[PDB]
Amino acid sequence: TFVALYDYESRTETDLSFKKGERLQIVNNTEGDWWLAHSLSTGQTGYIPSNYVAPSDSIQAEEWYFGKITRRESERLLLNAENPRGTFLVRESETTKGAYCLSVSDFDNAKGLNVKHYKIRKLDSGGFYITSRTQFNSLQQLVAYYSKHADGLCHRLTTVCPTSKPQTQGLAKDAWEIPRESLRLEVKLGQGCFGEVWMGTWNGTTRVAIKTLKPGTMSPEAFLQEAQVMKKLRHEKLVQLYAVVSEEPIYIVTEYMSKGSLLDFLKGETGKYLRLPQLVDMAAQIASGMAYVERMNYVHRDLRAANILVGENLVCKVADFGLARLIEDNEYTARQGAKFPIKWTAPEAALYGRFTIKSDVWSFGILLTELTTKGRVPYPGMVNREVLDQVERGYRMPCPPECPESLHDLMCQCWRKEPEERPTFEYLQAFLEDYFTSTEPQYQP
Ligand SMILES: CN1CCN(CCOc2cc(OC3CCOCC3)c3c(Nc4c(Cl)ccc5c4OCO5)ncnc3c2)CC1
Repeated sequence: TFVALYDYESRTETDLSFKKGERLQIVNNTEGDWWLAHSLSTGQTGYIPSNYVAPSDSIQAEEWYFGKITRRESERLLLNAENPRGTFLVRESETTKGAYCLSVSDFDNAKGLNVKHYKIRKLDSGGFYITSRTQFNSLQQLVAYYSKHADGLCHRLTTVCPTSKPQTQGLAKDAWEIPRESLRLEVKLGQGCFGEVWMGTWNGTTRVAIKTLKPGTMSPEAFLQEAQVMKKLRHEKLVQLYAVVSEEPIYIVTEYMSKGSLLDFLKGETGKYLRLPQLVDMAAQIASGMAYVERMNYVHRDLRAANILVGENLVCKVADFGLARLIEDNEYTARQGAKFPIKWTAPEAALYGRFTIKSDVWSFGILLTELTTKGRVPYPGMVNREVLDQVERGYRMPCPPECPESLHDLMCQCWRKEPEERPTFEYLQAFLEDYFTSTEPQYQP
């Protein structure tokens, strides 16, 4: 049997609903993303997302086993407001292959909410331990023991760390080019010069975001070819493309992001108590999504805070990738006109049409100024039509008010004249993740 790691609500007539813990037989796995299953509980059958289950009695079956997750992402989850002391998970060690880590929430009246991390090593004779004093035959035995007594841990293990349900791969088995009629538009989220964004529902059952493009914006044929590329991009910090309607008017169907654009989140009451550590953390997430783009040898072309979306736990994801290259508007193609974001655009890209990952790095630097200013527009003195002239003769925005110079200096590296001397997104992600350096020990005794 397999076991469900999460609840799943049926979206179609041929999928299978199930609850966390339900025992499922996989009865056809000659596939990848959607498997045919059989509830051993209800006797109903139907397709399921394979990432929602694990082999019974596998380590992946344990709800506290988070597998391959970075300590930073495990910290984001554990530091959640609603987590008791001793909320925990087990993950793989990043510094020692073959080792694991118990990460545990704590509260200190000096330090507040914090996370402690204990390296679990295996004793070659094959036993698992955090201290040599106390050793176990399995990880599950270890968690059982420390669920009853703290011993040398900051706190007894009380509560399995909660997480959000994974993204399935697609809306449904073989759903990709979908019929227009499968979508209900409900709430208008936005309108730009090329189309609109709506919250809506797919197949009567599934919350999605839907972007429409005005007819004549781009060829459906070029759109469909690019969409195949967009479809291969899977990353925790990139908004997932679910499906497309590829005849005019085109629809782009994606993951719905509950808190909306970063740009609006930064403004007004939502942003009022946002402090530098949080703003830097959001920048590191964005940088991480773009490091994936970079690793994949791809290019965004329209990076800016309005194209970053915010979810639960202050998760930030890069949106809108793939489209800008397709826009057929003559002005936009020539990097001019009221539709084109000259203020985020590297000068070699505006002048020569050289869009690269280094021009995205330029845009990321501009995004940093939006983050450290509660979203004020870049180059406040200037109109679009003066910006390029000025930047070509070496103008750059000064240090924003209240922004520390060391972060301004990072922006300035992003705005180097020579595109190839600009930092990598790999570099930017590390710099930002480690920006606030603790002396403190990564692990413990
Ligand atoms: C006042 N509340 C209204 C609801 N909102 C909850 C979710 O808000 C969004 C907004 C989106 O787009 C906004 C981006 C900036 O301009 C206004 C609309 C979402 C979005 N956009 C999107 C983009 Cl940027 C690019 C391609 C797309 C998209 O949809 C699918 O195809 N995508 C997903 N979820 C969105 C949620 C909170 C505030």
